Amino acid sequence: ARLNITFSPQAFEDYKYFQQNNKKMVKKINELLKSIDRNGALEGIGKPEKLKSNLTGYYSRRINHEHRLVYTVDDNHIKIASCKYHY
Amino acid sequence: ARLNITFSPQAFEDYKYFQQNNKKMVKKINELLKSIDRNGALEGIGKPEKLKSNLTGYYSRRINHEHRLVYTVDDNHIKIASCKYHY
Amino acid sequence: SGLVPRGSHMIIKNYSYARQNLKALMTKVNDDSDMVTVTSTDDKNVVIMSESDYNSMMETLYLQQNPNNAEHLAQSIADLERGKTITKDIDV
Amino acid sequence: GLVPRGSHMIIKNYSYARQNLKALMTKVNDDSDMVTVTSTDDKNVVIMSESDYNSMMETLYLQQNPNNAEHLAQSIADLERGKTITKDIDV
Repeated sequence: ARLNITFSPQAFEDYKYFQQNNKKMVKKINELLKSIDRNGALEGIGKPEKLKSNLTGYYSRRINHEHRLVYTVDDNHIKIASCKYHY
Repeated sequence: ARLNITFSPQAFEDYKYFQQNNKKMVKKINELLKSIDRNGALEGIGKPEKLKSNLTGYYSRRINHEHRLVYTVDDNHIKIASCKYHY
Repeated sequence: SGLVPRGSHMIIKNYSYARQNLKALMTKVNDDSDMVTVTSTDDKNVVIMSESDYNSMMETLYLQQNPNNAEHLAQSIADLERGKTITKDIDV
Repeated sequence: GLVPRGSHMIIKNYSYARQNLKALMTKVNDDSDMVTVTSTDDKNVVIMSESDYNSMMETLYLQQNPNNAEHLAQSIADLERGKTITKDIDV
């Protein structure tokens, strides 16, 4: 199922990293993106939540206990700000 | 009058800045410090609050709507982490 | 003058009112993104917010508390707003 | 769910909370715990002490600007390491 996704530069680098080095995580991310597409930004797996403060307008879903998918939806198009916690 | 205070490097630079350029602010900070000395870390003017997350162990008091006195108390000695909001 | 998230309004009620009207207050904080400070004679007060707003606050805190992650998010959201982006078909 | 360090989340349903509201207000103030009150229709709420609410919003305010957050982190690291300035000041 082709899904057109817009990445931030840093989110893409992390997605590419997961693609090569952590398959269970790219699988989970892809599942969250599918759920966002079918169900909308606030429904489905990953415990969707609205973000506040300067993250207003974005949402987070749990990739795992540590990593979050931070995204928004614009004209039915998914945009990813982050898919990995940066330290 | 005399009150021995431990500053962080950056908190001190900001305190010295206020000294030359904003005596309204140094007066407020000094009053907050006197209140901490007399009343303890959680009592007195400035709406004292305990901080959480990585600021655990420190407190905030309001210098004005914008700036916070971020501090802690160790064996009855006041330590200042910040007295000006950094952008 | 307490702090309140954008788009939220703090309401103040006393304990007797709140206990009589608890269900209505639970509806109010959920429907309108408002919060209720319930007062007590002995100032041992509480704040009532929707579970969703609670989770939002803790999720926001979690993401922002590491300055490096906060900067990664701020930069990335700025990139997306300016079209400095990468668009890719991914098979899902 | 996420919980501030040193806090514990308690789950109660609505009938219970409205009967025991004063006891729960004491509990969250005394022990820095928090209570999720559940609703038959999932329109739930979280009850916390006013102090813990103010603490969370104050923490948010201070941390929300990455530059202020780094200024606080570095300064608290400086203070813990003795990397400090000690001055007598008059009030």
